[PDB]
Amino acid sequence: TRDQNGTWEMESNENFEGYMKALDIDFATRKIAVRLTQTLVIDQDGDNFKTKATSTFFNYDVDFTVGVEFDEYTKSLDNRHVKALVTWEGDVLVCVQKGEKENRGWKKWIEGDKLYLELTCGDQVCRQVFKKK
Repeated sequence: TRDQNGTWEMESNENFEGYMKALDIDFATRKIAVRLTQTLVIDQDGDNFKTKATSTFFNYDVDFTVGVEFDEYTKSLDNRHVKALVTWEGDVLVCVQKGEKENRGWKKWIEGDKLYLELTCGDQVCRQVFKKK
């Protein structure tokens, strides 16, 4: 399904450190972030997404429209300019963030009862699994 609506609670988080290191997130932020449970809130209506990722100490907002390129200033992460585009490849939602970092973006998809989020940067891949609240 393409329906990714809901409140999603983190089950697993594999190689978050490697992904964050590839982004040049500072040491101290990485050490805290890797231990925290994330909650993802996704409001999806047609092509319009409003999403939030939240933890005890960090929060990451991003809204986008599928198929509409948008500039991003990742000021809370690694503080870079990227040109972002989110599109569907089958039932996989694919974000490419064009900029300095190669292979930067993510892929989100539903498999049974779970939401998968694959974060990429450089040679690093982080795989997160969420289940609905």
